Amino acid sequence: MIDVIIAGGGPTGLMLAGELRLHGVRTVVLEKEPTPNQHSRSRGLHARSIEVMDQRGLLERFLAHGEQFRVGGFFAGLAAEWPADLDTAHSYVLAIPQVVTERLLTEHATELGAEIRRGCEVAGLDQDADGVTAELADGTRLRARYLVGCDGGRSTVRRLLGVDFPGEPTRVETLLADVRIDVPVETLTAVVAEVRKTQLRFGAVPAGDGFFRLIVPAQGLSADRAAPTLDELKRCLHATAGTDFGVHSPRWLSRFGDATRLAERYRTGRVLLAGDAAHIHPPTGGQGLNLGIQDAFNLGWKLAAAIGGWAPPDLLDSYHDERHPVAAEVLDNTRAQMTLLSLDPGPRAVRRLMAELVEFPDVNRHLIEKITAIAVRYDLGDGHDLVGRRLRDIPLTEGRLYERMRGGRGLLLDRTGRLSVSGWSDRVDHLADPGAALDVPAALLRPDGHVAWVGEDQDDLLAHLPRWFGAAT
Amino acid sequence: MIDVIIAGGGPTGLMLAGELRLHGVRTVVLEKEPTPNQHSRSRGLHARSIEVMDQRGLLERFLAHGEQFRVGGFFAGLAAEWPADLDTAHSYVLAIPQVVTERLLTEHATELGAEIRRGCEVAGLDQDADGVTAELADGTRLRARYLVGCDGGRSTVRRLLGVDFPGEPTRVETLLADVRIDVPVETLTAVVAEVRKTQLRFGAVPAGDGFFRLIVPAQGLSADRAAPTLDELKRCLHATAGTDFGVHSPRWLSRFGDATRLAERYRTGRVLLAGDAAHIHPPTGGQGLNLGIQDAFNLGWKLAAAIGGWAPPDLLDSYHDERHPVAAEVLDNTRAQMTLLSLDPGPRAVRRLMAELVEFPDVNRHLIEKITAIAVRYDLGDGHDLVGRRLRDIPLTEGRLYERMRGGRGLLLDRTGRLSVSGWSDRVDHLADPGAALDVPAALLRPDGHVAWVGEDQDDLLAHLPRWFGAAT
Ligand SMILES: Cc1cc2nc3c(=O)[nH]c(=O)nc-3n(C[C@H](O)[C@H](O)[C@H](O)COP(=O)(O)OP(=O)(O)OC[C@H]3O[C@@H](n4cnc5c(N)ncnc54)[C@H](O)[C@@H]3O)c2cc1C
Ligand SMILES: Cc1cc2nc3c(=O)[nH]c(=O)nc-3n(C[C@H](O)[C@H](O)[C@H](O)COP(=O)(O)OP(=O)(O)OC[C@H]3O[C@@H](n4cnc5c(N)ncnc54)[C@H](O)[C@@H]3O)c2cc1C
Repeated sequence: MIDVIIAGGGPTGLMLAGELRLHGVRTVVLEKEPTPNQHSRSRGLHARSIEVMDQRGLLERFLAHGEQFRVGGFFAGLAAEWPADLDTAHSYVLAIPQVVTERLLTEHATELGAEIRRGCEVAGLDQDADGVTAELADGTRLRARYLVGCDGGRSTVRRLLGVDFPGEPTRVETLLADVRIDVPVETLTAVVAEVRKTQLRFGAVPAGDGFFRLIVPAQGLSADRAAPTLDELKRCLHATAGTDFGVHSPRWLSRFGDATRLAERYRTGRVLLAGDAAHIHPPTGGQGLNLGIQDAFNLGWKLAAAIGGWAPPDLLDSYHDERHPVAAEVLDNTRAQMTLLSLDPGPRAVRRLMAELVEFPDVNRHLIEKITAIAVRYDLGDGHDLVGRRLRDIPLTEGRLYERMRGGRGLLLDRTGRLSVSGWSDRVDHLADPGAALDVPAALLRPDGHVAWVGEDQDDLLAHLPRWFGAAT
Repeated sequence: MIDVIIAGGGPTGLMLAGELRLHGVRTVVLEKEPTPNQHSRSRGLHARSIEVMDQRGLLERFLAHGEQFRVGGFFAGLAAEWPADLDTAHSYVLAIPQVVTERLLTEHATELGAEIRRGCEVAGLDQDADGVTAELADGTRLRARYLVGCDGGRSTVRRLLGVDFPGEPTRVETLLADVRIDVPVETLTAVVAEVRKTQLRFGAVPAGDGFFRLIVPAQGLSADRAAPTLDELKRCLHATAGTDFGVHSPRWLSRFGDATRLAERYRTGRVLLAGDAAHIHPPTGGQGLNLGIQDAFNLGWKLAAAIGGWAPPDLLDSYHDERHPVAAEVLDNTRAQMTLLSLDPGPRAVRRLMAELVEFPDVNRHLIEKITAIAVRYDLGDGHDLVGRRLRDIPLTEGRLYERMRGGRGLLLDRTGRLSVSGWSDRVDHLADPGAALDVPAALLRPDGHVAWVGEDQDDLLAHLPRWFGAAT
């Protein structure tokens, strides 16, 4: 029997598939497209995702396929420098196109034994006390214990579950086009800089083969929501830039709206949602793929614990509880960034103010910690300030913390010489290293790297172990 | 002959009148209303104005008539605490009603010998190479050397000069009403707090005689711009608060718009503009009266120098040059604050972000330094960071710096034991005090307290003296 079916083999589904396979969960990914999508949305990973890749031994291959940037501009285009003191060992943006990210994640899930089935479109579902059935559009059916809808912003699974998707509708649309041009790049660049004085929803990024990615505001809102024609792209370039640059030969035409919507329940019985299936928002700040990877990283070890039979009874519900608030904050911060890009005089004045404020290092750091997700803190109810936050990478006596996390178990980082995870050692590794560079006596880490407990008293540690790791054996 | 006619005896005109009388300028204020206005707009003075009053020996009487506050909320209502480290010796808001401010300024101008003429409405003007004629609406005429329009936001003088008043039109109107209510104050307070969760353009402030000042958004924009009726106030209270509180017996009804307009030229020959006559904007942050007092404080000693015959040829033009940019920044910051009060979801998201940022002390300080005008810096072209800024009050060996400024002359604060203002001592006092708590060798202060020069070399000091103080005698 299949343990988990994943509907959708985008970055979220593929990441989830890898996390599940770490625990020997039998995982089948049903991806509707017969061949990988060739057009990239995402342009890169942010620090929390880069950390996550390094905790799973994937960072070397991501670095080998991308370029590291430390530049300003990630929060609503607000120019700065990169913050000097961001609290991560991975303080950069990894520019890497989404197609490449999906290739790396695909090759990793496949090598861990996930079964990826392309050309398989989930059309229907049926669940009961014991499992879930997925019905494919070709009439075939698959049974598993759980089903996770990782099937993007127009998720079939979300619709079939009848999960509400409340939020703000699209009010502002933007065109995206991969096109050739008929002006020299220096001419394109000169005009773009003049426009971007005021309209920051505009630009042109070379693909390095003579094509350019043009971003240009739409005129109004479209009834269809269909992709724009070349004719509409030209009208929009004329309106914003005063020229269409002789654009021709499009190889991709797209439109995106600024709606911010969040699934009301991430879990419905044995079916969950993750990634764009659970939340949509503007690309301002480059956050969605990152958010989805982190959804998968939250969910995977929990679902694995439930399949393994040791998950405490509330564990799976803690996926919604922790991740739904996080997405709500991304959605809000993208509403704020879109307002900072508005040409209306009030917003332009607020933008000038924000430009003054981001010269303060605390502000610049705050906005980038927000964007890059390194300061996410779940409410795991304790006082100690580290509890609920992920722990950054730190040097050990030999090596580093993230090197020890590649199995995806919990980890007790113990500097006291005195604690013990006996009873849970099959689920929690004991990293007994007084030399570790972390100024607490000990920290219990969940498999997602978030701190569940900080302290130095064995009895207290025994009290917190079952919450995340179930019963002693 | 009259030296200066001031059109308008509001706070700006009255302050200007006092500054001029310090120098024996013959000053006549033509105020159109026969009796003082009884309704207050302004609720208080900000730190730069409080400093200015203390440099002119008026602070004791302002403090005796007002209440000192150190509370958050002055930038778009963003709750904080008052910033701990604001760079002023006068770190507070002086709550004092505008009527009282005008009384104090009137009694001060009158005691210095300004001639205030109430019931005198400027209707027309005529200037030539030698002077200006003001024509009053009763057909009488007065001649002076200069005329300053201090005649408010619908300035007659600005209109007669044909000075453009460009900017953003009113898009958002607010009602103001001094009314009695028919609910207990605790009920009023409870509803206002519920509304102010989201609508911060709403409130109710007791006058202490059973009347309340109610602030409530208008519905739309009015064609007349006329004062609202009680009926319109009720409609607006119902819409915003769900109740009109039984408001009755209005003693004042007003409406104000959010237009931001700035006179294109502060000076037209022998006629200048100051105060609301030169700029209008929202009351967000409580800045207009303050800005006007500071306009007068910039202009007065300069006009006095021109009347006295020693002003360098560019001096009077430096009023426009210095003060026009300052007003432009107030106008912009009020556009930003109004946006932060908008109920639209984008602005609400930007407001939540700003609420996070103002917890950083640098941000809170930055916004309050902006509001209170203490960080205004004129471009007087040097490098030294103090040049162009006002100098805060500082302790002397005995006493304090602001105690020595009450004559309204320049002031060389010299710690070196070696400098000299000989040649200019009738215009610049030499405060030779190595014990003064200021970490520069010496600072030359203009009569408005702004630093013209910092250094320690007599020859260099001689080079900068004529720019502000004319030729040696
Ligand atoms: C213009 C733009 C730029 C962006 N830039 C960035 C960025 O720089 N950084 C960032 O982090 N994010 C970025 N994003 C957001 C990012 O692209 C998405 O958040 C990311 O694709 C979400 O991945 P996902 O796996 O959840 O969903 P998707 O990538 O949509 O994948 C869903 C998968 O489901 C398959 N599927 C759909 N229906 C079914 C079905 N019924 N059965 C089976 N399979 C199905 C689809 O074929 C697809 O492969 C950007 C978005 C836009 C529009
Ligand atoms: C609701 C509200 C609240 C505010 N709160 C604050 C605050 O807390 N702090 C702050 O600093 N500012 C505040 N302001 C702004 C403040 O009231 C004004 O900036 C201030 O009144 C400007 O003074 P002024 O002397 O330039 O003009 P005004 O006070 O308008 O005075 C102009 C004078 O000119 C006279 N006049 C007009 N035409 C003629 C003519 N032809 N001949 C002769 N005389 C004439 C008028 O009678 C009047 O006395 C607020 C404004 C509003 C609407």
